[PDB]
Amino acid sequence: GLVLDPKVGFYDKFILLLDFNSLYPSIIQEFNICFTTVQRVIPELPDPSLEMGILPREIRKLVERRKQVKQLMKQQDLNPDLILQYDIRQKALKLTANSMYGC
Amino acid sequence: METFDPTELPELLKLYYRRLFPYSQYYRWLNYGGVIKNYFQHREFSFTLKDDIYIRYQSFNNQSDLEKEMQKMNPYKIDIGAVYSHRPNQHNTVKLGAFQAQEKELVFDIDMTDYDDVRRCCSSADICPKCWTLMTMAIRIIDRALKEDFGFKHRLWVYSGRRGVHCWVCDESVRKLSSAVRSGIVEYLSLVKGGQDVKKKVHLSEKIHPFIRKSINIIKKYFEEYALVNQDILENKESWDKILALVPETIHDELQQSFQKSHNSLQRWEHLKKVASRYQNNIGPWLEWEIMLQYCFPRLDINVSKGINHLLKSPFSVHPKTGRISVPIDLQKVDQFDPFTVPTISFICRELDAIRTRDYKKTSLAPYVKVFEHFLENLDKSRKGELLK
Amino acid sequence: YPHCLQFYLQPPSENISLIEFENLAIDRVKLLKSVENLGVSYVKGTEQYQSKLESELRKLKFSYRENLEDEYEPRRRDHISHFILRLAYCQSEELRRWFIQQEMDLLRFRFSILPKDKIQDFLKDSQLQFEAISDEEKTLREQEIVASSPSLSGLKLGFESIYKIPFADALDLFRGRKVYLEDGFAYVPLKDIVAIILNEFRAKLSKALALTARSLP
Amino acid sequence: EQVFHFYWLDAYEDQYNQPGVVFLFGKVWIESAETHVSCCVMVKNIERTLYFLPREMKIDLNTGKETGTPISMKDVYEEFDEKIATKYKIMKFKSKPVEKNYAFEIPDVPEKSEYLEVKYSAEMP
Ligand SMILES: [Zn+2]
Repeated sequence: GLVLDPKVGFYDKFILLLDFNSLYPSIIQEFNICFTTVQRVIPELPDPSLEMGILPREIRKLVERRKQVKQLMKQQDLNPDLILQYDIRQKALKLTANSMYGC
Repeated sequence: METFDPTELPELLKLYYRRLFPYSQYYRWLNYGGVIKNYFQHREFSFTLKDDIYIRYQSFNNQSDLEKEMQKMNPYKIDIGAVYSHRPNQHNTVKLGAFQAQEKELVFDIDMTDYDDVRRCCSSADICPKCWTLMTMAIRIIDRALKEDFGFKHRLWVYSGRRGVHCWVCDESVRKLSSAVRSGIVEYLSLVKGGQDVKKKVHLSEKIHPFIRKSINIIKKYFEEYALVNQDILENKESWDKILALVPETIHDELQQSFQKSHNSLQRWEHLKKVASRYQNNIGPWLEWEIMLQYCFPRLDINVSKGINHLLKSPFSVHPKTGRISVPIDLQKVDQFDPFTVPTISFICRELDAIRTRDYKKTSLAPYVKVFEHFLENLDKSRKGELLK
Repeated sequence: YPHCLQFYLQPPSENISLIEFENLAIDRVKLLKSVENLGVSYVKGTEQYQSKLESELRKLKFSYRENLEDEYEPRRRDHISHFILRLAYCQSEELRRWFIQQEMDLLRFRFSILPKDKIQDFLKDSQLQFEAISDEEKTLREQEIVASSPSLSGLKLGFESIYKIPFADALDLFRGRKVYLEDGFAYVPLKDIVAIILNEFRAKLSKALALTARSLP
Repeated sequence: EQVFHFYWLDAYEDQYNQPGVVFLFGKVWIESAETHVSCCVMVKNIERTLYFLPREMKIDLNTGKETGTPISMKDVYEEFDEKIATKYKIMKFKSKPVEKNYAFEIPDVPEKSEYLEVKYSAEMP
């Protein structure tokens, strides 16, 4: 957990605020961190030649489901209540992906 | 000889590995006296079976395990791999990433398939006595260098069977050599920079490395026998256009006029030497040695030697197409090696059917088994000298 | 200028005061910044470069008088300051590259100062085992050495020392056919020798910084 | 024979009182009342399933050294049947061989091994 020293003071111009989209799940997906790949007994990350583990595959499927929902959300002439269900499904996938690291 | 029948392989194979394969010497060589813990239990063998099914990760506890596993099965092809941290037969037991290769003999595989643009007597899939001298071209070029420039003491030359030979370097400091050093070694020993079908593949500067000079001197000794008399690379216009393509264009007319009036390759070669010497004196590029280097120097494969875990043909194996045995070559008598003399598996099995297990002596395999035994005795002497002293 | 040419391993176990700690850190930072400034404004082969670098070394008390074996003051200064700044510059990758680049320039300058006599002793004593060849063997294989050598002009195999090394350690040279090999030994002059030393120093320093970055929290 | 549908929402189990039982609470569409009504379904015979990991070679637990006899699955079966089942008062079970993976934080476990799967009723200790 790295915290950058905040610049205390008052700012006159605009302040643009940017946030990471699921930093830890993206790290897990990128570097293939899993139970079946990391050699443990700070462990060294696996080489890129290895395949996807169970946990990265689960996160990939979680984002695939979000892709499916988002594409189905873009569909026109849909039931007005089904847009709400698509929104709730998107949110649920968001929190599931974000909390994947918490385990 | 007698024509080898591929359909008879399943029957004769079992007899060959049952009563003729030198199991004792094989186990001795691959165990190295058991100085280290599991140099044989961790060693990987690969077997090509019937139906072309490929099994890669095999391992045996001892010689009896090897005999039992490799006699009830009779593999069609045998290959030797590297030595891993964990037993190859239990590679899925460990975590994914802890199964890696560390030690393997240095393998120099040289083949006639790389002589497509030079050889003019056979096809890319055939050999003859008039071209097998090319193989000897490498034998005194590579084996010398490894012995002289690098100091590799224990080197075994093995007849692959069809279109080339292999070299096993089994020194203790060589087996634990990294892949980058292997790539550097093969790059240093390789001179013909074969590009995308480029006419010029060799280039020499004013300074000639002593390795190049000594290789040229060795090539010079056998150049007249093979590449100038037996091969006749300078006998026709279609033969000599490839030759002059390496020469600069300003000498093409003079060379073609000199070759026009001649009747044999000897005088053509000698006045080509004179003209190239005159051109060098006036201008060097070492034109006379460049054609030697392109036409006789062996071409090595970087991938096979660089790979610390590559699988290469085992000695004393059998070629499915022709049935020749992967016999060791006698380094003392290099130019007297005869591919047509090497016995066939059908031939050796036929002798056995016409007859403490020492049946290999009664067959023609003994002259090569004794060379293998000499190899292992040299290994034992080296181990004793390094350890007990 | 003294035997301060050292590969920076074996971190010190001494204890010191706070003031000495901060003065050493500041002095080493100033020296490294001066090295960068000299390298940018000048080149690595002029008398001005060497003169200014050695003036900076003398002013910051990094090469001076001797004492009783243990407490050689400039040696202690250099060792402790280097291992202090490893912590400061191990954090970020850009800082790591800066620290590695500046630390090798100092090593190159120190190696250039030494005469052709002490470098042999330094090489022999440095890691575990290094050796050279005598005049008889140097003259016996002179022609082969000059023929195998790079585009270095002439046949003048001068008084510069020639060192025999295992061929593997000279990989970056023998893969391109630029050295002479005999029984697995490569004969190499001073230039390629110092190139090899710089390469090994870079590798070890990068590995040490990467390891240190883990135990920073 | 007979089958009906129900939309389960909650579940409950009582190991201390009624081991090997589960109660699924949900809603069933009944035609008589023209609406979904509450319902519960009990499922019994939840068989405890255990996986025994065979050793590479038989050892003497009193001393802690190898005995020279490689361990097969039959040895594990006999050990469980004679020395383990009787000690812990188990009367009936089912035993099979199953290949299983394991990539977790228990030291000295292969990542793929032939375990012995034994299933016995929940009432037993
Ligand atoms: Zn031929």
